[PDB]
Amino acid sequence: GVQVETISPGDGRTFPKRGQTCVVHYTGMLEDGKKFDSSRDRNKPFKFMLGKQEVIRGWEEGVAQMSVGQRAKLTISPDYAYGATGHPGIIPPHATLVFDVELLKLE
Amino acid sequence: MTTNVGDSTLADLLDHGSGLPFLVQRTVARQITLLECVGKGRYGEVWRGSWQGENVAVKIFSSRDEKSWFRETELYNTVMLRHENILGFIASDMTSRHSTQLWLITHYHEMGSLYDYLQLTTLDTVSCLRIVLSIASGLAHLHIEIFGTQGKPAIAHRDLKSKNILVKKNGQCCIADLGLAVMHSQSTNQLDVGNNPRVGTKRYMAPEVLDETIQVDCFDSYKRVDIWAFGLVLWEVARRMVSNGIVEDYKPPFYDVVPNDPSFEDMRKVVCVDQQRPNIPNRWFSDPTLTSLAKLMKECWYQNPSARLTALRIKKTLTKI
Ligand SMILES: c1ccc2c(-c3coc4cc(-c5ccc(N6CCNCC6)cc5)cnc34)ccnc2c1
Ligand SMILES: [F-]
Repeated sequence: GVQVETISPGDGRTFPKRGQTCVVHYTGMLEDGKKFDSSRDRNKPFKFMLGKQEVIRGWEEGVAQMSVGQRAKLTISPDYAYGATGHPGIIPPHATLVFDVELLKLE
Repeated sequence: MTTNVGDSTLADLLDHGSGLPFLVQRTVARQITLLECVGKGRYGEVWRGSWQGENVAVKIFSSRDEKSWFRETELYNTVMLRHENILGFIASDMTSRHSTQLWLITHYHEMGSLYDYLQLTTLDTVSCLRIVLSIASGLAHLHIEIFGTQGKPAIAHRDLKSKNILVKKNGQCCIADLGLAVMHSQSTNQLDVGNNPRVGTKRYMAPEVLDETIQVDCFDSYKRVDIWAFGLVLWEVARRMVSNGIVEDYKPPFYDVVPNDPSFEDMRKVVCVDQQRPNIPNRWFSDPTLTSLAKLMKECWYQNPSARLTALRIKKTLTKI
């Protein structure tokens, strides 16, 4: 489903709950290494509310397992990501996704 | 107020593909509040929406028109298409609930389409030129190829019409609906036609389309179809410009010879067999603005496609008027 590979640890105590806004820095890459999106490149953190289905299923279940301050590697399967349709012009069909996500804070 | 520190407007999120960042597209899309339905047809629906109090346009495609949503989403996401006279793309999204729904989010233009605008309002020399020159500038921007990283290939609309042209608050127009668009790059001379069973609007079809003589493997042929349709749009706009206290009621092209929702044979008999063109009222030649427009229409309606003017040639003439 979604593989979470820890790069740098968080506080190990504060994990996102339903309704909280997750402030993250991310860099999206295809499984071939091609980068398609990065909040770091624009120096603008990305925010989304857990449980509102505002991001793909692999992002929700992956970020929910991280603690604040943790940097993790999220390998998302197509069925947890954009599936057979993908996103025209960015995500190919059945694309396995690799996300370098750092949970900055919760609001 | 409902404002908290860290709130961002749409203009702040768009500063960065033509629209929002990829992952931001999904978040903004599913935070939009639908307000009023402003369009409905075979393509689907168009809704006036709201994101954080900002008006947006939401086009919800029907299941039969999924290929148009694919082409417009792919085009906007792969080509930097930001221009005053091309509809501003914000985001594209798909949902698997409520079975599937395909969404296209663009700028909202409260004045509506040029089709609706011309039926309620009349024009003067300033407002007519602003409308007409803006359409030419947007069409010329689509047709011309720009090189570099922030560049774009040559694009043909293939369904240009007053209903696919929106009037903005400043009086200028912008071109919308790129679902039937084709692309071309001069470096490799490759033509990208796409995969779409959707057919163009029959009332605006060029003669070479109706008699099946159009060279489908030549990108210049698709640009000249736009010029033909553009000339008909010029005819719609110039009718609504007042000169000497006279103005024409709004009428679609060929209103007097074909019925509503015309067929292929209706157009083929009028455009190809009889070689008919929209009538130019004589009062237009008593006005220098409508004289220049009348000259431009006739130069968009040549039976020979190669004789028609280019979109760039039309803009230069309108700039001098
Ligand atoms: C082709 C054309 C427009 C669009 C749009 C679009 C963007 O902005 C829009 C605004 C309207 C609108 C029309 C009439 C009124 N009304 C009419 C009656 N009088 C009051 C105003 C209001 C809004 C429609 N579509 C769009 C979005 C996606 N694809 C398109 C493909
Ligand atoms: F129409």
